[PDB]
Amino acid sequence: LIAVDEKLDITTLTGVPEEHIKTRKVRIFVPARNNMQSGVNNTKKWKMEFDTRERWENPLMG
Amino acid sequence: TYKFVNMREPSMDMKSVTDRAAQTLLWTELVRGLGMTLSYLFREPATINYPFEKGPLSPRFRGEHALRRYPSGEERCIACKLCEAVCPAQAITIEAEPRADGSRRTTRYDIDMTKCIYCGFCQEACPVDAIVEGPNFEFSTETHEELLYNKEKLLNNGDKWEAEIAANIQADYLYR
Amino acid sequence: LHHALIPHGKGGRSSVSGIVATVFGATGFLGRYVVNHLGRMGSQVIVPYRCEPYDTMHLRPMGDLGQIIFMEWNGKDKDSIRKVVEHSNVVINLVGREWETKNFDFEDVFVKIPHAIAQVSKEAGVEKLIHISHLNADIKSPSRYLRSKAVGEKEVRAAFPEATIIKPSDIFGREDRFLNYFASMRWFGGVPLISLGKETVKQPVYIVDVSKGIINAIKDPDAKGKTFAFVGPNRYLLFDLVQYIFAVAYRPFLPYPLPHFAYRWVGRLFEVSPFEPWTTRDKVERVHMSDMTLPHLPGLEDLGIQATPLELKAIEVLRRHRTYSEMEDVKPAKTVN
Amino acid sequence: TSVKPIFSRDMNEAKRRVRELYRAWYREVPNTVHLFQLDISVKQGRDKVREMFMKNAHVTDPRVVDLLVIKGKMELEETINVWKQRTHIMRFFHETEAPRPTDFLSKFYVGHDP
Amino acid sequence: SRGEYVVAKLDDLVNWARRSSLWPMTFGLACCAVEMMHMAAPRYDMDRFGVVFRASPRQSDVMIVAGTLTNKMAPALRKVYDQMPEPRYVVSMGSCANGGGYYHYSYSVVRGCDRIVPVDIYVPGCPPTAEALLYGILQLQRKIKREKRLRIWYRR
Amino acid sequence: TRPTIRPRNDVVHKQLSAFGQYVAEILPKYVQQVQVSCFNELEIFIHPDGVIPVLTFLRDHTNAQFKSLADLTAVDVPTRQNRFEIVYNLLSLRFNSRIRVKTYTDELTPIESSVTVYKAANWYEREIWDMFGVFFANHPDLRRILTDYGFEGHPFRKDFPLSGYVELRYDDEVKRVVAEPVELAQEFRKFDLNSPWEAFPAYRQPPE
Amino acid sequence: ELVQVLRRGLQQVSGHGGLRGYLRVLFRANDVRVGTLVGEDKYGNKYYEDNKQFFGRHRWVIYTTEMNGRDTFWDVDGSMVPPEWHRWLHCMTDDPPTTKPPTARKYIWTNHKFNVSGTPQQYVPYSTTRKKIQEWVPPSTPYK
Amino acid sequence: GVRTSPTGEKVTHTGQAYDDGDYRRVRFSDRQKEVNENFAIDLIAEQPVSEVGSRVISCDGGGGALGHPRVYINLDKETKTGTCGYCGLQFRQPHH
Ligand SMILES: CCCCCCCCCCCCCCCCCC(=O)OC[C@H](COP(=O)([O-])OCC[N+](C)(C)C)OC(=O)CCCCCCCCCCCCCCCCC
Ligand SMILES: CCCCCCCCCCCCCCCCC[C@@H](O)O[C@H](CO[C@H](O)CCCCCCCCCCCCCCC)COP(=O)(O)OCC[N+](C)(C)C
Ligand SMILES: CCCCCCCC/C=C/CCCCCCCC(=O)OC[C@H](COP(=O)(O)OCCN)OC(=O)CCCCCCC/C=C/CCCCCCCC
Ligand SMILES: NC(=O)C1=CN([C@@H]2O[C@H](COP(=O)(O)OP(=O)(O)OC[C@H]3O[C@@H](n4cnc5c(N)ncnc54)[C@H](OP(=O)(O)O)[C@@H]3O)[C@@H](O)[C@H]2O)C=CC1
Ligand SMILES: *P(=O)(O)OCC(C)(C)[C@H](O)C(=O)NCCC(=O)NCCSC(=O)CCCCCCCCCCCCC
Ligand code: SF4
Ligand code: SF4
Ligand code: SF4
Ligand SMILES: [Zn+2]
Repeated sequence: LIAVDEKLDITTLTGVPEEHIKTRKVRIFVPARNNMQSGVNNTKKWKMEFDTRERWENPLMG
Repeated sequence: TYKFVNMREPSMDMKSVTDRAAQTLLWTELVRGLGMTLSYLFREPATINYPFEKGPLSPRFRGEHALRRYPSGEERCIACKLCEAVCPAQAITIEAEPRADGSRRTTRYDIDMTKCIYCGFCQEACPVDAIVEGPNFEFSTETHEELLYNKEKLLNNGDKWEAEIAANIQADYLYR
Repeated sequence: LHHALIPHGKGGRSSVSGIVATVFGATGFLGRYVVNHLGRMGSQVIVPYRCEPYDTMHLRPMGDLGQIIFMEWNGKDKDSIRKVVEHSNVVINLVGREWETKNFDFEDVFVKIPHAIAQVSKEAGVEKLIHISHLNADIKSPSRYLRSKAVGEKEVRAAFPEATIIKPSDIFGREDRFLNYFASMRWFGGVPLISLGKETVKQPVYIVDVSKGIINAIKDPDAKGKTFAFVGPNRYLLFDLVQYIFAVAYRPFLPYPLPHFAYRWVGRLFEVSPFEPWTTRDKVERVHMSDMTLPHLPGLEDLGIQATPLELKAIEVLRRHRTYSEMEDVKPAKTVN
Repeated sequence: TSVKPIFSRDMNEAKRRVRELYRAWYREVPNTVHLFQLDISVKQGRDKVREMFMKNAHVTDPRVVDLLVIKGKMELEETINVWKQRTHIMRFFHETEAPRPTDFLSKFYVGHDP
Repeated sequence: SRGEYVVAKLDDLVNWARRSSLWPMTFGLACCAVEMMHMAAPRYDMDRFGVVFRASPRQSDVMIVAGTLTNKMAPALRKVYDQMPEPRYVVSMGSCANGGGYYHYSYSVVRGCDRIVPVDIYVPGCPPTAEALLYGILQLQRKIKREKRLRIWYRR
Repeated sequence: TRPTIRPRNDVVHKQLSAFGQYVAEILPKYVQQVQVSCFNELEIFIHPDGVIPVLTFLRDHTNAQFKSLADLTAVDVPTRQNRFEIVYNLLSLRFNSRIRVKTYTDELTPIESSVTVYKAANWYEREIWDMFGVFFANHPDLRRILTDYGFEGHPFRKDFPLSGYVELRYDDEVKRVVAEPVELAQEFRKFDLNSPWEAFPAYRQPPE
Repeated sequence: ELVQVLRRGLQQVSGHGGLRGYLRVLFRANDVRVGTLVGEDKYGNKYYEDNKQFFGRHRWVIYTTEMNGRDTFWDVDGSMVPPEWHRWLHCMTDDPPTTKPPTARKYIWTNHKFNVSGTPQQYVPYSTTRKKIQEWVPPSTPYK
Repeated sequence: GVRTSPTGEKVTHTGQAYDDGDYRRVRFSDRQKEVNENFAIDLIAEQPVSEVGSRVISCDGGGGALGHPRVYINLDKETKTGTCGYCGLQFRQPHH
């Protein structure tokens, strides 16, 4: 049982590219209740999602 | 219950020993195999003369996709996107807007036939029986692009195969 | 720019580069590499072809779905030329031939066809025209090949003022006829050289470097109507270059001097082949002709491309010709530079 | 605070294992070049091994170092036994990827990516 | 022209042999390979068309990519395609070979064997019927019938 | 009778509960929890360091002859501190029964390999390592089994993208297959399908 | 007996209309069996039935020598049949189109088309939706 | 109602036609553009208007289970005709 005070960094082990590791801002939020419905069962767990990037149109089939 | 398949000790009497020795020296089982193969040679082959003869099919067969119309000529699809919701492979792309007369009709309806798995879920989920799997199965193409059907291609397929598709649906609509 | 010509994506296979390029003579060495680079960057490539469609199969994986379009064209048909350049904002001309056939000559393939392509492109609203020429292009050159290339360069410049004339010296690569031609002369006994090749200096350039320069010329706005000269970083004597080629190929190297008239007669002998000839008189003249030095014209360093020395990329081409692969070190050839 | 070790009780053993792995990789580069008929030189392979070792130089947790050296030993085992092809060895060398600029002006010109 | 007539007749003769005699190398990777066995079964009998049941890569002229092509498998497919001697044709059978099929968005699947090898014929289905594959083979045969190698060469 | 509702086997439920109490009493040092689901499945939650003793007991005990290792897998739950959940499914032919053993483990914590107890554990643990990153201490040969050679990342983790990071294609310039960053012609369409109304009141959690 | 088989072969020779017809059906269809004619479509295909054969060979089609604008004397496809005869030939029903005509619609194709891949009539995909965002057109009048 | 665009290209029923400066028209060179000649809107306009003597009328598209879900249309507002929106069929109550 060794002792260490590190901050549990698994960046080098996840395998994600450094670009997507260092240039990504995620949003930790509880999703808002959909106003079209009165149910509140989708607003109970926290969600982590990444920032939106570019989305263009395919030259073929659009 | 159970049974044994290879637990049977052969008899060691002189008659059986001589029979087994004759089987070893005189290739009895090999001659038997030759006789069976000769019988199969003299039997009639089971080959059909394609393409002049076609293998049997069923009204439930799933092949090339098609979009149908009403007897009045109006297309059956109402742009409900249950296609896109239920498609396992996400091979259907639908975009809709109100028509000039105010109808709820599609403006884009694309099926990627190279992504579709021909599972038949789209025609089960249609509330109006618009999208169907036609009986055609000989629509091979020489390029990848030609398998990216759009609304015009699907409507042309429906118009082309409407008679056979209607007959199949009439024959097999009571089981659904 | 058109709304559909605005670049998008991260410059990958599925992205839009905004470049619609009609590439003439794409079923060749440099055309193949250029089409590959355009497909990598995500452009819309139009490939006019005259040969069998089976010979265009290798160009299909280079582009995404619908990016590569194959259209049948005729060299002596301005109607087909217009049909294939009608919707492109870039036109690349790489049509060429080391020899002459019974229907096409050097003038036909280097003066007539390029002039028609340039003329139709100007009338079709094509924004950019890249035309490939030769570094040793001179009106009074000994070879009809270079004479016709110079005449065609002048005619194309006259027809399309805003043109980019690219003049590679001599391109070496996997499918080249420079290193493959030099390494395959072992069949004719010893290797024949004019004056043993000690008076000819060559500066070869990499196929990848040439293709990258062509791609950069399209994107760079300062090369609208210019003339470039793509040359390698080092200049080698012909004898030393052939010796290095044979050392890398691990083949027995025995050079012998051959008189100029005898070598021309030998080249004439090979021209009688109805198929592709091993060598021609014009090819012998070009091989034994020196490489012109044009410091005035800009080059790969001006376009942002660092030329690759022949020592690094020689092993790729010549590994095929090894017979035993032979896993022995080869000393670099000394350069005149 | 207190966790069980994997292979190294402290950083010294992890550094020793890193040095052993570096020696093993260094002694295998010419053999890898010869077997796979790579067009690169031995110096390029040594430099690439050095670069791969130097991109994890900021790791300070011994367990992460142990996992990294385990993965490196696995990759060396795949290379020695010629389980991989020339394809993967050249995949280590990003060769067909266009050089992405790292300056603000060029990033602004090309697109919306940060 | 007599030369034009002779080259046309020789092209017809050469294309007839290649069309009639096909020796395909079956790259059976997944469930699409079973339908190839059923095409070789007595009912359809691919042999009667001059299409041999199986052949080695050296003696093969057609490669039938039938199955899901993965990242761990693509180099082997490219290697065997390179080892095949020209003229060579490719028939991509099934959704997995054509595009991605059910596994289009997977991390370990090549989205179409056309990203690796030039495909001549695409056969749609999951799995394509044995009749569908036979129709694709006959379409490839009729495509070979339209080759004009000697006509192109004579007009060079 | 109720045709549309699955029958229940109280006898088997009681037998499984009794055996769970039995094993919990026998092994108090490692067994943390015992559960019996309503479809008659026994689950034993144990400490990660008691894997070898618990499996050896459940393999060699006279009343617990679970000679067959049915399956071995892991479940990734990011919200937990110990995200990885190693599950062992054991089959007893002598008593015609099945048992399930559960263990928790994070990224950096090794587990003792069960190749000594069960031989299928070799390939099962190789697959678990390849797909999640969980390390097994005493494995005869631990390496990637399913993923491509040189593959970076563990696909089955919940934080790994579905389409991955790289894709393969043939590049004519280098005359070989190359790996390039992934770029989809059509993006995968994420569908929000969860209804905003609670469906099962029996599983309702405290409001916190 | 062998004599009976030889007589049946000679009858098959005579059943196709002499020697030229027998050779034509032998070389362009690879089968010389004779069966009762069921009907003919508008393109020239002739559909025959012979229930004495085993299942899968009891119905067949002899294709026309010319369909649409393509010479199909040798190059015959399985997609050259109209949909109703296609259903009958593939045995999804026991009723020929002559006995059970398909329902007539004003939108159903009157002329059938085979697979047009590799031909100028091949299908080419395109986007069927309009442009999403309209750009701002600058004024045509100079400000100064 | 197949109409030809200024560039000589047929316009589909969705109002689709590539512009003059659009490079994407090159894909139709030496080939053809797939357009369905029958327009459903034109056909349904050609269809007549059924008149029934009731305030509420039920439409299932014809054929029973082979049509669309049955809907009920209120024929009260005499300004317009009640349109079944699945099949786009017009029903009206007699006035004169
Ligand atoms: C017992 C017998 C044993 C031998 C049996 C086999 C021999 C008999 C049958 C041979 C048939 C011909 C086959 C040739 C090969 C064709 C396919 C081929 O390889 O194509 C590739 C090439 C195509 O040429 P290419 O140059 O276009 O190739 C495309 C480019 N690459 C190489 C990248 C693919 O074919 C040839 O080059 C063949 C040309 C020569 C053959 C003769 C053609 C002309 C014949 C008429 C001449 C004029 C007659 C009138 C005047 C007479 C005056 C005297
Ligand atoms: C050991 C080496 C052998 C050398 C042999 C040399 C001799 C030449 C070989 C001649 C073989 C016979 C000729 C080819 C037989 C053609 C058979 C004919 O039926 O094919 C037709 C094809 O005809 C084509 O138009 C090409 C005709 C074949 C080539 C004939 C060339 C002229 C004769 C040879 C001349 C050689 C050049 C002479 C120059 C002076 C139609 O068949 P097909 O295509 O399957 O479509 C039907 C498909 N079905 C069966 C399913 C219905
Ligand atoms: C030309 C006419 C064609 C008509 C026949 C149609 C074709 C029939 C061919 C079918 C054969 C199939 C291929 C056979 C390949 C394998 C053959 C084979 O296995 O034979 C081996 C066989 C047994 O081997 P194993 O059992 O595997 O060894 C274990 C020993 N305890 O050994 C043999 O040598 C076979 C015997 C051959 C010789 C037989 C001689 C019989 C004894 C002769 C007695 C007469 C002596 C003469 C003196 C007379 C004194 C008056
Ligand atoms: N390669 C070199 O060493 C160097 C080349 N250059 C120049 O670069 C250009 C490209 O050279 P490269 O690719 O190596 O040569 P290739 O001979 O390999 O390619 C020539 C291309 O032009 C086409 N072509 C030839 N003749 C005609 C014709 N009559 N009508 C239509 N198309 C025709 C060929 O197509 P098809 O398949 O139909 O024959 C082929 O695609 C040429 O202009 C050459 O002079 C300059 C310096 C060095
Ligand atoms: P001294 O101890 O100061 O040494 C300096 C360093 C910085 C290394 C220290 O040891 C140090 O403190 N390092 C930080 C912790 C550490 O040791 N990190 C290293 C991680 S091990 C590692 O990453 C090895 C895996 C790399 C495998 C490379 C694969 C080879 C690729 C070859 C491709 C082409 C070959 C033909
Ligand atoms: S058959 Fe299945 S996979 Fe194909 S489009 Fe329909 S729902 Fe999608
Ligand atoms: S399920 Fe039917 S109505 Fe709905 S989108 Fe599909 S074809 Fe149209
Ligand atoms: S296309 Fe369908 S049947 Fe063929 S390999 Fe893929 S999943 Fe299997
Ligand atoms: Zn209705």
